Amino acid sequence: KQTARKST
Amino acid sequence: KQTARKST
Amino acid sequence: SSEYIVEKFLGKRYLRGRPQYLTKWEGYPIEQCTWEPLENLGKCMTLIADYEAELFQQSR
Amino acid sequence: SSEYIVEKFLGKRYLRGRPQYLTKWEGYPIEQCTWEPLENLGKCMTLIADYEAELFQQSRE
Repeated sequence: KQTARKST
Repeated sequence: KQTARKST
Repeated sequence: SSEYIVEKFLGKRYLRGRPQYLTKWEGYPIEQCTWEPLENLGKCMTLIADYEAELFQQSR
Repeated sequence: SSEYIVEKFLGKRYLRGRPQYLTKWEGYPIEQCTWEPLENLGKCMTLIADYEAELFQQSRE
């Protein structure tokens, strides 16, 4: 599972 | 610290 | 509180000199993709390296 | 194991179509640097991002 912070 | 596997 | 699962990358750019990737999130429509800084994609390195390998071929 | 501390990168290439970075290991001389595949550098992402930013501005200038 590859995750990352998401910009808003 | 920033580490990685080293190739030979 | 703002982490999601990456499915695919859909573009590359430099923003103020720094590499970013257009990030398609799993479970969200393509319309909701977002530009992300490379330094935040550490847990996505297989996806990144595969995408860079794809780009190198496509750019012959 | 075979895990060491990365100090800086010293080059970029494609080997069989895949990106690799010339890796200078902390505590080892420059003669000891090794070419490493990008997908093995996940813990080095700041260094890679900073290096890619370097390469962009050195290109443009």
